[PDB]
Amino acid sequence: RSASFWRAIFAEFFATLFYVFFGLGASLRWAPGPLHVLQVALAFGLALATLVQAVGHISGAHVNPAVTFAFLVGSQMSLLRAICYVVAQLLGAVAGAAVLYSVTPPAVRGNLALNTLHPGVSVGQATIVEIFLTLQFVLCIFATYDERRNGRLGSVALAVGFSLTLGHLFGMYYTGAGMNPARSFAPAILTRNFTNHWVYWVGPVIGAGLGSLLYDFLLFPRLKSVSERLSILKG
Amino acid sequence: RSASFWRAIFAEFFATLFYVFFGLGASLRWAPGPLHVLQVALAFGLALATLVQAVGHISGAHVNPAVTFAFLVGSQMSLLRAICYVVAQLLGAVAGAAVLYSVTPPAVRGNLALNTLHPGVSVGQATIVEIFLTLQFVLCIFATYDERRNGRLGSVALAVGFSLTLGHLFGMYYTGAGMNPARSFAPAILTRNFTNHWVYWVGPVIGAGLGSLLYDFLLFPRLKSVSERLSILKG
Amino acid sequence: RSASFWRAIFAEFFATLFYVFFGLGASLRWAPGPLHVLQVALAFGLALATLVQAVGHISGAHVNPAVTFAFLVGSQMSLLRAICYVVAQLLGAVAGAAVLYSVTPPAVRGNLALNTLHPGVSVGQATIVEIFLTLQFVLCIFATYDERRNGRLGSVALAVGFSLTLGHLFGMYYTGAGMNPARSFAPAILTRNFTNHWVYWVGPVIGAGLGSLLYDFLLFPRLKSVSERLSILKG
Amino acid sequence: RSASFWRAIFAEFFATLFYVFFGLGASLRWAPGPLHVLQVALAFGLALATLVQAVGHISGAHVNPAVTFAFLVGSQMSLLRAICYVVAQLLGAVAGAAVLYSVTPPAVRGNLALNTLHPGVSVGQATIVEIFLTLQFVLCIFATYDERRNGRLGSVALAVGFSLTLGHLFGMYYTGAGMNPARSFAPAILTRNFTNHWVYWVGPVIGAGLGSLLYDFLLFPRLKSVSERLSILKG
Amino acid sequence: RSASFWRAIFAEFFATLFYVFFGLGASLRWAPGPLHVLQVALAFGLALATLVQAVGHISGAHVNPAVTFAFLVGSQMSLLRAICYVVAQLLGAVAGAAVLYSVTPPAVRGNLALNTLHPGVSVGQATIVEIFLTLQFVLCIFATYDERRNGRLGSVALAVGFSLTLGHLFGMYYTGAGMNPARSFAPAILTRNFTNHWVYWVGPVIGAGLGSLLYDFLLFPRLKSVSERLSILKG
Amino acid sequence: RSASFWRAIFAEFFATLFYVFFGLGASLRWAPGPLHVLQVALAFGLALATLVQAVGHISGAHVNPAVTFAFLVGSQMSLLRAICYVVAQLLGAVAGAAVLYSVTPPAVRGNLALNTLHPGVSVGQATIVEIFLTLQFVLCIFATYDERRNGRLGSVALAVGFSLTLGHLFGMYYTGAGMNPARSFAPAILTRNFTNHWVYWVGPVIGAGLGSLLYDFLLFPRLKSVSERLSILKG
Amino acid sequence: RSASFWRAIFAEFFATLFYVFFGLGASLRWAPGPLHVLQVALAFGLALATLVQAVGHISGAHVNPAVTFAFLVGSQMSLLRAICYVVAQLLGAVAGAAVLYSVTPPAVRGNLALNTLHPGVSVGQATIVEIFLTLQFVLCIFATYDERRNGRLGSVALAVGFSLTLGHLFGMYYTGAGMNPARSFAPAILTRNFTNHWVYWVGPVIGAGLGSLLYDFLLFPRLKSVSERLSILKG
Amino acid sequence: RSASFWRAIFAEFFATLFYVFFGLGASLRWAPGPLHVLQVALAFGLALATLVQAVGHISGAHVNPAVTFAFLVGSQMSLLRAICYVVAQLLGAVAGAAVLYSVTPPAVRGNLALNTLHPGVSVGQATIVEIFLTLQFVLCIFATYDERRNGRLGSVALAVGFSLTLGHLFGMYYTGAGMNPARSFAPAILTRNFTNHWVYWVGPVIGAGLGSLLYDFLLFPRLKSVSERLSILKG
Repeated sequence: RSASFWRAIFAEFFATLFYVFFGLGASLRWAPGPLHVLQVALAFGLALATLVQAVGHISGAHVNPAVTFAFLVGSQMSLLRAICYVVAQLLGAVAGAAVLYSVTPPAVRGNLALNTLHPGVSVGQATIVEIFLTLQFVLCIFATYDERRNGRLGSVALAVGFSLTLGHLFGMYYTGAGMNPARSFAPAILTRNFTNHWVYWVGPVIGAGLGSLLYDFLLFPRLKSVSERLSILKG
Repeated sequence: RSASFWRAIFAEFFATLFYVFFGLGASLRWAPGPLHVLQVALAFGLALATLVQAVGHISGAHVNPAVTFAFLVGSQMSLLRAICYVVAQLLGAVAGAAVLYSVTPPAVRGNLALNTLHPGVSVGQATIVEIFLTLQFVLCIFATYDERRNGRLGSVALAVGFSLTLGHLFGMYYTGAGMNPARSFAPAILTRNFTNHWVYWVGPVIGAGLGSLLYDFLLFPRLKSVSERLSILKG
Repeated sequence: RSASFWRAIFAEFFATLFYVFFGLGASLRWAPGPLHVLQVALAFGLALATLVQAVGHISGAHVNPAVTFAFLVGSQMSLLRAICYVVAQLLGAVAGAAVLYSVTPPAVRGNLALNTLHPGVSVGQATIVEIFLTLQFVLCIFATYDERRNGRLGSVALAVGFSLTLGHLFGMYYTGAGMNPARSFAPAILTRNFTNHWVYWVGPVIGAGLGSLLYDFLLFPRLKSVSERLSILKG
Repeated sequence: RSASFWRAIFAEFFATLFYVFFGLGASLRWAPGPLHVLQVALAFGLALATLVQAVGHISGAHVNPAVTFAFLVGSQMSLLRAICYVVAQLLGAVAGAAVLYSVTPPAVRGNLALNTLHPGVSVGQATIVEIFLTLQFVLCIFATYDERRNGRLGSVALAVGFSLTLGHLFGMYYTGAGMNPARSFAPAILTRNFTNHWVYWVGPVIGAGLGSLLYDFLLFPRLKSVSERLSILKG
Repeated sequence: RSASFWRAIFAEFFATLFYVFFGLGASLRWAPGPLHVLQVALAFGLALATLVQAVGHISGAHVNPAVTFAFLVGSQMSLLRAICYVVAQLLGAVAGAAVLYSVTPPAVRGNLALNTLHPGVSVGQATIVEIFLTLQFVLCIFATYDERRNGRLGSVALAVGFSLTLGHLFGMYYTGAGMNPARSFAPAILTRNFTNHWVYWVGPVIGAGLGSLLYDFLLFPRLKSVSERLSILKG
Repeated sequence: RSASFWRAIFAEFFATLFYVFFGLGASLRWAPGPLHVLQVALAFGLALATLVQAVGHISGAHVNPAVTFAFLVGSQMSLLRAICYVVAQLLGAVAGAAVLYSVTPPAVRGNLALNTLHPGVSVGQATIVEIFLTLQFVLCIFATYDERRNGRLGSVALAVGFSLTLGHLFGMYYTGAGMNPARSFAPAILTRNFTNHWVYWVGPVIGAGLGSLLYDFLLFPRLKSVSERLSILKG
Repeated sequence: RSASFWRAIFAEFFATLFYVFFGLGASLRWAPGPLHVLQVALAFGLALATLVQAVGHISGAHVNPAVTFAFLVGSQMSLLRAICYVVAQLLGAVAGAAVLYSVTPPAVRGNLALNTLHPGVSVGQATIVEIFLTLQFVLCIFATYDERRNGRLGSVALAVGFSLTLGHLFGMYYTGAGMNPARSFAPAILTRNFTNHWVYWVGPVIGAGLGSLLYDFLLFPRLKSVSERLSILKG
Repeated sequence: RSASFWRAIFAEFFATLFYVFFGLGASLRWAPGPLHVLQVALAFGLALATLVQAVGHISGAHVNPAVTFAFLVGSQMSLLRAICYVVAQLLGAVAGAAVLYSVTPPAVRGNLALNTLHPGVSVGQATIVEIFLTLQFVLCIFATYDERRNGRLGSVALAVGFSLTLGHLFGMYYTGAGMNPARSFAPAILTRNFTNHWVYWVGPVIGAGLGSLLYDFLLFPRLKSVSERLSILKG
């Protein structure tokens, strides 16, 4: 029972590793002509849509650092397990960024698709955008998993896939698509470049927390015990 | 039981707010090259597809003003509850349009994607187009929710997502994509500009009403009591 | 019971009318720049994907003339009911083509997206292409509806949507996308132009028949009575 | 019972034949302008998504040679049945490549979309890319079919469709999209051209095997008997 | 002295032959993506700019049938010599169209760039456009050659090159670029297709005549003898 | 001698009429894909380059209202003759705009290419841009005509053509290309729309005057009599 | 006097070296989106236009191997001097191709823009195209230099620039632009690849010879002594 | 005579100011779609082509810092006059960069078109490219002005215009177009950013010096006195 908890860490490590490799790989600058924004955005989404199928089955499939905290603040996971996914995700993000670098040609690779802030957009406007991107994403994942609802949501994994597709397509223009610290983290480190890299952690975390609370405190509450459930933290 | 009815108003307010923010945000003029019509259209659809998952679960997820009336004329909702969603939607539409404005750069924003009538297209042709766009959309949402059918419709929420994708892609060319008063409403007000803005209310409302009746009076009727069901209006 | 059979004819009439209006409308020549082939193809698919949800529930949702015959040759429908859908579809196709014409500007409309044979492609090569396009489409729809399989096919209606997306995207290049007589029929008549218009009827019909037999005589047979089932023709 | 096993070989032959015809047909060089990478990639995916619906129902629907071995190494199939699918797939791949050739015009066809290695990319980098492309694809198909999980995966067939869409979109740039020996095989033979054609067999096979083991030995094991199950090989 | 007159006929035959081969060759349908209108237009211009250098030196370099008449009505050439250039030009146009056909692939060639009238544009609007296109072209060539002006016009041959570039770029949209009967003539005959082909002869001839008179009767007259000069017709 | 002065007015009327017809005609909205800015810009230039050849020979060839004043302030023309060209130009501009309207289809024509101010650009920034555009244009035309310099300027008319090409290409982005009141004037009147239309008169006039003085008072002065030359105003 | 002849060899060596470096450098594969054919074609032309100014002044400026022979067959140069330019050109072509290789990134460079024969085009059709491309080019250069004509040809060097622009733009599609053995030679050798490389030598040489004779034996002969002039060969 | 020397400094100041304003202004990031490389490159060329007409007449028109030194090393100018142009050019470059900044919107402006080194290209490869770009440019300007040659070079100013067009088009890809310190200087200072900014000074200066010597010591020497001419330095 103890070791089984560890496999989930692998699912999260491999899932994120693949997530960063395919999507960040999709960004690679070789589009000067068509607006690859349709492509890159579409790539992150299909990457996430599929990972959810292989990974989520085993355990979670969060992949996104900001999204994991959403579940923790969501009150339904151990504080340690939360920390386990974040480190598995960051390392997973870099493991992927590391390989993508080795495989793509010099002229092809630039900063490995480093989240570049849009000329006109200011730092404050960039944060709010990140706030809303994750809020919708988290709100989508939260409902999708919500057992309470049997209904006919259909491909719950595919549902999440498109939800992310929306965030990136839009996010791509304002803040070079973010809504995920892992995504922003790998390019900066694997290419010694840290600038506004914090707005990316700040918006998604606030967004995730905000988006998480919105589903609970309001939208679709847990008709049981709020104070009692918060015991998961103690194990 | 009384207050619970109010949360649904929030679901509709937040859903529409997000709906207008992401899709209208997608339109922003920065495509002069590729035909963003594929993008913008695709954006409104994924935005709607996802909102249906988070919002619909709690209550409705109509988002579209013309679509809400379809349900009311559809005979299965209180007249007051209908009015509650429309105001929640319009305000939600503006709340989103308001934020999108603050975040996008000056050169980027124009009229915040104001539904501009296509050069050649006349006002009459623009209305019929709006009539058909909503009719198909309403007809799709109506069937999707129709409990009667168990079958294997699959991701009912995703189904609605693509249905709207079709309306906008086509709508984008003739009347700068409409089929939703809320979508048309936010840009006009948040950018003091009212022109043909009525064709947008006129076509979608007629379309919604027409599309709603088509599913009932004909297609797939309610094998119970038509006169008896109309009692929901009285509560 | 007698009149109820007639409503199905309406579902097929409205479904096709909408099918031709949205997809053929999507083709309209105003893309000289991006390769609208991605768009037009994508449009026919979403149009079909959605119609299946509203229409199929009530009855069939074939929409495609060649596809209806597939079911008839498929041995599971009355010969008269088959004829009823074809005429409902052709008229539905024209009803849509008629309205699309009235609404689109002169410069916009050309031949209303008349299936133009590709310069190099010969008449024989154009037929085989049509043969394969419908075969896959019919084979997809046949399995989708096959009750025998409970499984987890998921959104059966959405499944059909993409299947058609494939046919049109490919079909668009060789024979200006066909695989549907109704689609080919409306532009030719609503714009007095008949040329190779037969290859379109010939390939899809052969394809549909061929594709239909493949699923039965081989692939997934009906483990019951082949000779007995053929009694549906007599009613 | 003996002959029934043979029909599965047909499902695999027809499925692959169609798979190569539609996707490879989509690649045909006539895009010099838009970045058909979005198209071609999208085509292979919808082609696979749909085949899974018609073919998988009858038996398997692997289509991909490297993917079939994944199931064999996956320990749950007869060694002979595995060999039966590979030959049915290769022949099916060529049967399709053969027809595509006859139908497309001379100027249109080049090498029938022969997997051309990207200028800068070296042979070693091309292999690793192929390794990761198939690993994710196999891992996706493996989970999708995994009975153990009832859940709400939704359209299991559509899920696989997008998963492949990701591999090709990315694969298209580095190694002209591979992740499938059959896809790489048809163009080389139907156009006497063999170069680096081995990297394609090498990466997908390693990837498939690697991806297969990852799901078992780790991720989601078979809580029964590993040594006992390996008896399927003996029949 | 008699035979020398004949060489001029060759200069005109070869000049036009090359003119139609390069420009019409430039039109060939293989641009679906970028707007080759910039290309095709640019091609006709450089083709004309250069021919003027090799051909004009020997004799004339009119190339354009409508332009030759401009000089004849311009009062400064024998009526027979005028007829000699027209037949040399038409044959030259076809000689070029004939070879272009033999060399370009089947899929490439369509109607050999047959002047296709623009969907919306009516026959009357198409004529006026042709009227203005040639008027400016003729007016440009007339001044360029006008000995009277020594000045510093510079590359008189290059001047004419761009003047034509303007006509075609604009002409390309309304009437698939015309302003030259020879250009319109070759595709129609070398591809049995005659439709509105007369508007092309009608507009350029009227335009040429009109443009010719404008330079004389008004703009820059011949300060000598108008009635006396008209004796060139008699030899 | 008196009537001869009048022909110059015709040269200016026809020149401008053609100038507005070809260039404004080039702008017509049908580019959504490629960046017609290269085209439209290129069109105005070739249009001007050629007019200079036919028109300038007879008299002036200013075409641009702001440019005519440059010559008047340039001290070398009668005040009345200056007024004669401006009215001939404005009427000429409209005469052209009038015909362009009648010939282009409804869907094609919008505002007849009305100088639309760029979203972000403010009114003040739009004026300075106009100031610099005309200054360079005037400075170029001034030198070109400057008899004093024999040298080898080459095609003086072609030189002016490209100079204008630069102004429009750049001008097109900030203020929808202006640098010419006539160009800005025709669309506004022929399509009842006056907005910021003054910035266009203000910048080019200031620019022209400023650019004119720069060549005289500084750059290349008139080594004769400044006070004496100013007598041309008195005739 | 003896050594001075040698400097001309340098002018030809440097001219060609630069010619191949800039134009072939322009081809480099990084355009997948816009149709760089406009670019690449335009590049070879400006490269040639300018070289003619620096190089031609000193001696010749042929640059093109096939073009040099045109002058030799043109009867006006020593047989040895002809051989001197060809070797200076080939070496110059490689010297340039060598440096371009060292400077461009791996992923960027492919075959260094190796003249790739167009899919559909056959070897015979590829030769005729090359025949006509050089004929017009040679005919243009021949007239340009022809002292006999004083006239107002204008920028003789610029005239040649555009003439070549035409050949390459057209040539680019059929035979990946050739009309110059040097251009075809450098990529093949600097990238061990020889295929159809002969059609390139065959067409341009035939074309050059043919084009050369056309200007003499016919067009604009040398009204002096044909047999006497052929003495230049003897010195 | 003393003050007259100063006006030349103004011609150089205004010329460069305009040069940087128009060309750098052309670069502004708003092309993501078409390959503005054709545009930006074309802009710098027309900007230079025209300035040469207004400025060169008065004095020089060098505009390019590296080009001025070419003339100084070219032995035909005072050492002080050389220094006067460089400072007039740098200040002129900034004066232009300063205004361009104030006028373009925030979102539009980025780094004001700061010469960004191409991902793959290394610092050494970037220098050689700069070396060759200026060498050809200087060699072109040198010949153009060379009095010795009367001939028919034509529009000497236009000749220089295209020569630069070539350098920038090519230069744009490798080192974001340089070949001019002034061009590279303005963006770095007006946007506190200095990186590899030296390679730009290093390559153009070496190139200019090298290109200058090539025309003298070899190509077309000065058949007079080399040691005597070097006296200009002393005045």
